[PDB]
Amino acid sequence: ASKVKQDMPPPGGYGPIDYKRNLPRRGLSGYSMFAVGIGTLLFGYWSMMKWNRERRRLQIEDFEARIALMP
Amino acid sequence: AGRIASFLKNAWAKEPVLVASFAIGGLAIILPSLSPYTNYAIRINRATPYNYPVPLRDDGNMPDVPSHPQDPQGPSLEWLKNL
Ligand SMILES: CCCCCCCC/C=C\CCCCCCCC(=O)O[C@H](COC(=O)CCCCCCC/C=C/CCCCCCCC)COP(=O)(O)OCCN
Repeated sequence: ASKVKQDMPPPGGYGPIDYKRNLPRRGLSGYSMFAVGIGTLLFGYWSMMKWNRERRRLQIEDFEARIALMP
Repeated sequence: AGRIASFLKNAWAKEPVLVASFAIGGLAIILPSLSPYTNYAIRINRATPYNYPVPLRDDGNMPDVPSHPQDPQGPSLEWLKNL
């Protein structure tokens, strides 16, 4: 003869439940990304310039060794 | 000058790929004529000794031709070591 016991919601109420779309912005601006890309390209160009000039000098040296040995 | 700016903005808003392609192509077309190192590249190409240099017969009237590779006469590559 005890009290009625049934599955029921708790005293007061259940906590609020989220349902709305949540997609944060989470990114840099286009200007920053373009600037970083162009800077990387320029740095690579200058490094390649130095290395290619050094390689040209090395090729000239090897060709001169061949010229010395040819006769 | 006012309609073309709007055209540029519309192209950037609709076809960025084509804008980038045309800009890159135009830069590649016009920059090499304004660069001081183009002649440097030509000189580097001309300085690569692919074949043997056949010596010239001494007729006694060529002060400008060296009689030995280490003589002061002849061309110089000192400009290349500083590059
Ligand atoms: C000057 C040097 C030139 C050489 C370099 C370029 C190399 C190769 C690039 C050209 C390749 C072929 C070009 C293709 C042309 C496309 C024609 C076209 O129909 O365009 C439309 C799009 O419309 C346009 O024409 C795009 C805008 C106009 C052309 C793009 C820009 C033209 C030049 C603008 C920039 C000029 C230089 C940059 C300056 C920057 C300013 C600071 C295509 O879209 P659809 O497929 O038809 O869509 C159907 C689905 N609804």
